Amino acid sequence: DTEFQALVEFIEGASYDQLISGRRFKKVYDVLSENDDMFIWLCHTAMSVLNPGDMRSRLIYNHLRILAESVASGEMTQRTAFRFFESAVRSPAYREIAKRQLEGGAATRLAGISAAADVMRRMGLTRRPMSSYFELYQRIVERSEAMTPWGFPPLFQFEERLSLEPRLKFFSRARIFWIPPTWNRAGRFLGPHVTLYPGMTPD
Amino acid sequence: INSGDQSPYRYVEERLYSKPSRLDREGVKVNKTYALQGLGDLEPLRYGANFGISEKDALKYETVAEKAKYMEPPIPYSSLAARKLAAGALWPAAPDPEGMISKE
Amino acid sequence: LSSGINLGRLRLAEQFSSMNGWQSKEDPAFDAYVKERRRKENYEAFDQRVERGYAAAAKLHKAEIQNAVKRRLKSSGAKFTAETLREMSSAVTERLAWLRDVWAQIDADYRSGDSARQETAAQEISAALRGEPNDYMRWVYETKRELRFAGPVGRRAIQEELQAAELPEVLDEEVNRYHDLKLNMMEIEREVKAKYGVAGQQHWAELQAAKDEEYI
Amino acid sequence: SATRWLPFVSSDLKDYLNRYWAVMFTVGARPIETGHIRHYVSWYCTRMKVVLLDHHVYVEPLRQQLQEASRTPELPLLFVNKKLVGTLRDVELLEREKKLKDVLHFGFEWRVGGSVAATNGQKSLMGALPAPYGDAEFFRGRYRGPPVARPVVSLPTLHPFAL
Amino acid sequence: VDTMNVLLTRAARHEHIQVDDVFLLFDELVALGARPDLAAAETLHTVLSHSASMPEEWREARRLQLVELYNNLAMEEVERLAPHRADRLLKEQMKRFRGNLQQLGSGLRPTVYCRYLHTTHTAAVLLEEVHNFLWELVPNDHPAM
Amino acid sequence: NEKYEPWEHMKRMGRLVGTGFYIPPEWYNHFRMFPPINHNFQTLSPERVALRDELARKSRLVASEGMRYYNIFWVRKPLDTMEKEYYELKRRGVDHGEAIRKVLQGFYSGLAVKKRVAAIQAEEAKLTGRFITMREATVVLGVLAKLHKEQLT
Amino acid sequence: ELRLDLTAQSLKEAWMRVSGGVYFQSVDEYYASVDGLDAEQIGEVLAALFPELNCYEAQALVQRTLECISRPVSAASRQLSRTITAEAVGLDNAPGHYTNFLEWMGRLTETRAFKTEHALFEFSRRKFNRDDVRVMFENYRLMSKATLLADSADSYSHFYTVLKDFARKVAGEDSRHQIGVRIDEAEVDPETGIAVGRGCADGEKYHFTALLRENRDHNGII
Repeated sequence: DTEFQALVEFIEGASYDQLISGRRFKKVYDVLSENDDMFIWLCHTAMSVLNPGDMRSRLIYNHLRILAESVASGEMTQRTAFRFFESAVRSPAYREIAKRQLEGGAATRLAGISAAADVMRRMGLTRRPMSSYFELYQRIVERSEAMTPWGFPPLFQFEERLSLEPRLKFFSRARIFWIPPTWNRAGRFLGPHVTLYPGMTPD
Repeated sequence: INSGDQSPYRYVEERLYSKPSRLDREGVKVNKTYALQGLGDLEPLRYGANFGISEKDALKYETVAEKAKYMEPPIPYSSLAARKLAAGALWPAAPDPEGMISKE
Repeated sequence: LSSGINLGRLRLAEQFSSMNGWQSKEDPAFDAYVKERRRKENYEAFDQRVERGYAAAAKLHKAEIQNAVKRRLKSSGAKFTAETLREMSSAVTERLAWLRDVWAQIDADYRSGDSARQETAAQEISAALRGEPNDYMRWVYETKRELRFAGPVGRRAIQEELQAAELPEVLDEEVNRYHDLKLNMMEIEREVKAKYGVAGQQHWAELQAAKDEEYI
Repeated sequence: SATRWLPFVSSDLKDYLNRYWAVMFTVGARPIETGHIRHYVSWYCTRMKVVLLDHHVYVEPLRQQLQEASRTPELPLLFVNKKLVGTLRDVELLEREKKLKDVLHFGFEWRVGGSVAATNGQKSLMGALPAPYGDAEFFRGRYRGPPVARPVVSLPTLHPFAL
Repeated sequence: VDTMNVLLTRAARHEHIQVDDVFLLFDELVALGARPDLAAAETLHTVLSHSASMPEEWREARRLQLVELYNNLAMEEVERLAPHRADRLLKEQMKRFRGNLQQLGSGLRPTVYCRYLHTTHTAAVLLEEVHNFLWELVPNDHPAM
Repeated sequence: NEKYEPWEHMKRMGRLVGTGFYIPPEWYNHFRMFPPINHNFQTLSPERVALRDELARKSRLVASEGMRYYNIFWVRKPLDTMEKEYYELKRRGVDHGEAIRKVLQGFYSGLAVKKRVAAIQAEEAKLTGRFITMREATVVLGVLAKLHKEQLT
Repeated sequence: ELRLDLTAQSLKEAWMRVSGGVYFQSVDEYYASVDGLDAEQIGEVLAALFPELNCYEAQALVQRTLECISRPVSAASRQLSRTITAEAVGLDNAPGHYTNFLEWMGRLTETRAFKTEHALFEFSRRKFNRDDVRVMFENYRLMSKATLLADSADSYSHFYTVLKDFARKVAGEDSRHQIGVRIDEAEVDPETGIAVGRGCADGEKYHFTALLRENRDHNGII
């Protein structure tokens, strides 16, 4: 019960100081967000759009299930797991299966994410035993990976480069992206050490 | 936010987006608390904890080419990225179109 | 290739494609499969808190067996081959089977209906969830070391007393890992100040006096 | 490079949709409504093909086919990912509902219920859970929110196309 | 009134309660200083119509109380919507009070009608309410001119 | 970058475990049995169309510029009979242009006969004064309506 | 809604009088979701007992009788249909699987753990003032260490006791109250009917005391 300990030390510190400080709230924002349920929900939302009768979908399903169990066990770090996930997502077979599920009409991704929440409850992939159903409700009623048509969060890192080229207008046409140092006046604190990203402004 | 003989816009800009602020976020022991401590979903996604850019790993490289060569690719998705996706804050809203009205 | 296996895979793929073709009372073979799976699930399932306690205890036992294999390979200096991995996986699976057979009793006592059985089962579940190790494992390690260091009369007596008691197959490295751990000083101090009173405090004061004399 | 440069032209609407990501069919007599869609699409850094229907060789084939995809005879029309976005009343709605980013970049619209335009600070649920037995109006002492201010008279707008 | 509205609703949906204790709770809250509104009156009218295990003198006692309650509620909203010139809004309120009492086997009192007619502002609603008054005493299968 | 790849990471983990002094995690053996997914190693008949084009282009000049007949009724039966007359002439296989000349002469005869039949019926409808067509009826009920709108003014 | 819930509750205990005591539901009949009464049996009752009952009201009644026998009736799938549409999840031609999910998610919302996880979510989204933290301090100090261990045996009982007032606030306009201005008692002289009010300006220069009485002859003057 480390999150309850962080909650009660926040409560005692904010009642001792008679104000809501930034250090105490930063501490409890870091304790309440150290869980790896985000990547497990990414893998399970990618597993939900698959087909239980197809053998290629069985291979992708077992691969992403093993990946989620490896992240939940702590034996694999986050960045290599994101490399495995973006390699499994960018495949043409997975996009073909997602397109077939979209063109079906009575899609089985809702039962997929429901069984995913049940599996995350049973296998102990969460911090609390009934948090997976509230996270399922959060994935459904908000803009997330569950409401995307393909089953991954809509960032350009999870989409192919051949689809990234004709839509977006990036630096030059016909990895890590940086501002070249010929721009001496780009912004107030913008410089060559400030990275840029294709489909989002993280600032 | 307490200004301290400065404009508050430029003071919050210096406390958010300057180099000692993000290095204090990574942990350097700078002079006195250049970054904002307690921010929830209002924290910029560049300086999140689960993000893939850390300036402490980037201080050992003397060139931007070495940073482009040796550094790992950044982590695409995080919890703060999920909250900004649910809020629609991945891209700023389009302002009023200044292309054809005037320059008053 | 329009063969039997390929056409079977094709009709399986188009069956589970939408939501319609695989529901209840629609396909009899899938209904028989889910009936047999739910029939086995009706017998080999536990209560949910029993399953959480079993998951924690199974994680601890798997970690302890892996630590035993690490200690054996660290002391012997040998390499980790596929045969050691096969041995470790076999020992882990038989320990998980033994833990299932143990926690079946705790699930039966938690679902018995008596007050004392349910309270002892809740005590076992709360001890497993907090990470507290079992005293049965301590007794098993101690009686394995005493079986190792006894003579043949005592060895035959222990082997004849415990032949019918279903004991887990414990390696020597687990007993050596339990034995070679240093004892906690503050727990011994708390036990000697709870079991004995001011005499225990004077004994601990003269013990700290001997410690500071050996420091000199 | 390997072939000489040629301007693309076709008498079919779907040949434009299968070629470009974002196509817009404007007229020269409507310069304001095409300029707002130029501002919105270039804000999200999206490559766009603008087709001025004035002085075109296939006007009557294209004016008929734009009447079938969009039931309104309104120009300009935005077409992203072989779908119909619509005129300015549809583009400004997706910008107001914060849906124009994922429409232009990834070719889909969010079907999530609820609006993200009316937010206070960060976005959370804050009462999106279903209430037992309803009765959201029969609590008369319920929390109504912060006091909202409204203008007495409408200020003079700077331009008729300022928006 | 929000105390009485949530107590009369969520006790009627309770399983082990008896229907007299719902009306015993309503008599306590109106003695403690809670004004009855249209929302709490319709919940008592529904729990009266879904109560037949009680004796018929108990059902007629609560029917006369609900007739008095709907007549006092109709008179109170007539005096409240009079100076706002809300005769179109007051028309839909009196139509709801006519519908609640016709299901109860009664009608609105003519003292409420004499007050309602003297505060009318349009001649069309004046002639329409005596048209509703003459049709409330007779059933709907009655001959007419 | 290709130096961070799941196949490269699996090869690195495999040659790390193959020393014998590193212990494999469960995902290594579980990815040997389930490898990562790779992106590599993956109307009308036209002769009838031309026939109907030629016959329509040649009949448009006969009906509009030739006959000056714009209120023609039920044109599909003359067009289908000249089509089937062309097929009857193509059974015996006489020619191509001469068959079109003969079916155009038959089409001209049929259009002239239909014109004379309509003229005879219109003449007998105007001589007796007892019958009136529907177009005259709606034009009468329109002009009397407009005369009543003049009476409204 | 109160008509249909009271009608469905009337048929439930009338079925319990005629059945005679216990009614046990096994695993397989739970999966088929068949209770003791069929929809043919309940629809026969509503046609026989209630003469004046139309078609769409009768099938609405058999929907509530099936769900009131199993569990207490929860009005949560009607609200979930408004915030979650059918085409967002991908179930357009499956209305039966859509409504089976909406009551599955709706009954999952009404639990103690779901209200606890929503309160811990909104605590992380910074939706509390200093007033919420101070009452959470009183809720934590009232729990002793013996009471905390009984609540920490469950995964949510120790969290919910601190966040009980906060879960009421974040639930929206259903349970969060307005503060409102003060409404005191009237302080009027019972003999003369005179109420006394004070007013001040410039600190010490302007001090005024007003005595207010009700004029019944409408000749009021100041």
